[PDB]
Amino acid sequence: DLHRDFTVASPAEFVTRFGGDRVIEKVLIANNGIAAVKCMRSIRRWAYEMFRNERAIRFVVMVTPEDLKANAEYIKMADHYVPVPGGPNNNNYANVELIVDIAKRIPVQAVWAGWGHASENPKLPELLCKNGVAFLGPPSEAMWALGDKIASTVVAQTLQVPTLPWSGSGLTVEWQGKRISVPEDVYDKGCVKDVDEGLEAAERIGFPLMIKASEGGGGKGIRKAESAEDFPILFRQVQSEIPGSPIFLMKLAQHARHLEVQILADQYGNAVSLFGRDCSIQRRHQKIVEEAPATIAPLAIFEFMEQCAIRLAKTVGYVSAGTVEYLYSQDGSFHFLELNPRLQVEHPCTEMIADVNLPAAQLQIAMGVPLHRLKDIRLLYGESPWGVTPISFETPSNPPLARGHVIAARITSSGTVQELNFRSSKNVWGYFSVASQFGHCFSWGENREEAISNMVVALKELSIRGDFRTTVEYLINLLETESFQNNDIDTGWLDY
Ligand SMILES: CO[C@H]1CCCC[C@@H](c2ccccc2)OC(=O)[C@@H](C)[C@@]2(O)O[C@H]([C@@H](C)[C@H](O)[C@H]2OC)[C@@H](C)/C=C/[C@H]1OC
Repeated sequence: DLHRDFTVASPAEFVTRFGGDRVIEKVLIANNGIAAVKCMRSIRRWAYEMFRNERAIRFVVMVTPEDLKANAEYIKMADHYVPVPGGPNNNNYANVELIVDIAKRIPVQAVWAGWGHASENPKLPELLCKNGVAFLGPPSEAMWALGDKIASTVVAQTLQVPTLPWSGSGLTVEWQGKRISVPEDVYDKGCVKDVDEGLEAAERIGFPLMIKASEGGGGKGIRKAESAEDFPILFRQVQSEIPGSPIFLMKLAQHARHLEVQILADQYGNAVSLFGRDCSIQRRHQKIVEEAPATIAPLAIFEFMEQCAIRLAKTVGYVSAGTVEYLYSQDGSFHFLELNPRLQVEHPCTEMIADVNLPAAQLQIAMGVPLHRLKDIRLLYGESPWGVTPISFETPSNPPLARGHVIAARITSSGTVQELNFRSSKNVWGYFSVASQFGHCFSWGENREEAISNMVVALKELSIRGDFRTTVEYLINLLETESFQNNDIDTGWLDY
């Protein structure tokens, strides 16, 4: 029944009839592949629901010579495209100044970067803002305040959120508005400038521990120390790899689970949690199997993790979608790990159990629309689809519940994407991107067992094909293990 569907004539009427302040009808996508297809597809569906016009919000995509040559699907999907230099991403998708120049010349009113590339570079929203261009993500001020790993951990401690023992343990900031910030003098105290103090901090932290360079990433500038004897060599190896960068130390995550809490915030300080996900099964800094919601931790503890994630977001003035990752231990304790100031490729797991269109939520949020005025958010909280009545996310009268269970798996064998459909289960969707390479499969079920079963069946179907006639066999064995099937806490060995 569609009789109660409310629609407007255009983006302008939507913004005015929904308490927004900025009209966005043209968006520049600084990304390709599945990210670009996903972004356009999600928002277009929303445009159909709100304007009965799938193309009400036009899209412009950045295209490299390579992508255009392989006639990537995302290109044809866009209303317009702008050819850009090829080569590494620093010459295109991750080039902050290039993205901005394009956004202004078209011009568009907003930019979406997705994940990867420049999506976590605070200078992007910073430069966009200075040019009157909205960003479908957190503001630079929100990333400057949350800062890196050092800053955010310090911030977490200030809000009294448990953290792992590190060279910054105990540091806190002094804490109406005005987001929290970390003084440079406080920050430096969390870094180690030399082997000598590095050895003193490592003694109290205890081994094994990680020596990390904040400016480092993607397996770069990281090193694991097992003893005070190897510390010096390792510490200096990090200096050599990423010279001139601040360095901190952190206790190594023993046998813990990794839980993430999905966050969504508006431009008025409101924020809500969209349950969370479990990404414990990893293979050397790589999410292999993910579940939603998370169920390994008791609901009351997990709700506490949600409360901490929201306080952390509000205090720094976060805006848009984001993820707070926690470490859950065998006992029952948890510690803040980090906060991903952007959407991740696995956000659909959350979209499915919360029936929330994340990309469309991002777009409306950047238009100035308050959380309580988002249809999906109102329904999640059991309110009227089009009501204007504010919602108490703290103590709601209609406890929001997650619908079903989701299992996502990374599969392995540019901008070209291949949609995978299975004759087995109509409740599974997938894709993969040729260089071949990787992709992801997503499975839904009324409960965890049916979600796992649907996944196993679709994966068995993939094995039949040539490309994945072996590489997906380890996932099927993993998914059908007793320990996984029984949803046990001790499954760190599934990593092998
Ligand atoms: C690249 O586009 C793919 C992406 C599929 C992603 C996985 C899939 C899924 C999740 C879990 C298990 C199985 C399948 O998620 C979904 O279908 C749901 C959650 C969702 O993403 O659908 C999209 C939006 C309405 C919205 O963003 C969200 O709805 C709330 C629509 C536009 C479908 C897009 C697809 O196009 C065919």
